[PDB]
Amino acid sequence: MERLLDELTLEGVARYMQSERCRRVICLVGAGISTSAGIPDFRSPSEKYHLPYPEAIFEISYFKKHPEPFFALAKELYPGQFKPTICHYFMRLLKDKGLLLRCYTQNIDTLERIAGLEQEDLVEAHGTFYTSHCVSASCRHEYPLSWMKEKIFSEVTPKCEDCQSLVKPDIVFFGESLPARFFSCMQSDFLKVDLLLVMGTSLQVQPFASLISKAPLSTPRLLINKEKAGQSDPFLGGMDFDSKKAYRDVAWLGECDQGCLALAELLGWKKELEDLVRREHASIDAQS
Ligand SMILES: CC(=O)N[C@@H](CCCCNC(=O)C[C@@H](C)Sc1ccc(Cl)c(Cl)c1)C(=O)N[C@H](C(N)=O)[C@@H](C)O
Ligand SMILES: [Zn+2]
Repeated sequence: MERLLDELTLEGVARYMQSERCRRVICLVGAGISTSAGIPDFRSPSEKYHLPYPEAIFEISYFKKHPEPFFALAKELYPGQFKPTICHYFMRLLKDKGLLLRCYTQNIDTLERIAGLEQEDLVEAHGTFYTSHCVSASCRHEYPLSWMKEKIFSEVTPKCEDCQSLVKPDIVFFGESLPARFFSCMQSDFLKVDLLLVMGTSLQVQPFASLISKAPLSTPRLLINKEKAGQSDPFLGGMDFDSKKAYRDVAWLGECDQGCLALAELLGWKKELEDLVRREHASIDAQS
């Protein structure tokens, strides 16, 4: 066939990546790339906040009237350390190797930035804790994560120093639209992509999940995930890993860290990746 992968395996993807045909990689990532960092999947299975209903703690209208439950939940689930995973540093290596067009992330945990992806490299489709803003439209003072953490830990509701309005993390609450950046980057990036690397997402949250259908028909798509995902739903109506018509989609099933290690090893990057992770982890462990 005219297909770009010589075989539908991780080995086939690595050979394609190091061929002249593969210049621009888009990563699509979800909570599975951060579970080994101790960040919980807010959407996965596994009280004192006295909400009118459970979903209120993540809705924008409620947050603006009663922000204390959200910031109480924030301190409770606040991670004791922000250490990106092997997967995050694999994407930094892609950037270093000149291969990363964009990382679209479902995650709000900031680990992509800590691992060295820059604003231009990222589409934080669901927002982020990395910056926060005064909610007053005429003010919009920006506050960094260090300022917000101090307010959350001292259990003081964060208020703007300029105008005393509430300060909200730049997360997309329910009732808010996705950032315009998501749609503007999608319209351009998918004209240019040679490889989709889908890591740690089961492609269940829309419109993010629809990004896989924006790839050109020839673009190979590798899923690294604990479970197979992204296939067409036999009910509702996609990834085709297993039919006789399959030609470009590959599933590597396991922990995201181990899949990225396996791919890096095939690429000849295992020592580079180990050295990067050990150095960055050491630096984070040594923060004083
Ligand atoms: C306008 C629109 O499209 N919004 C989408 C959802 C977009 C944001 C989803 N953010 C996440 O996943 C991030 C996770 C960490 S959870 C989270 C959520 C809020 C907060 Cl505040 C916090 Cl801290 C954590 C939407 O509602 N999609 C629906 C769906 N079920 O796919 C349906 C309409 O298609
Ligand atoms: Zn303000």
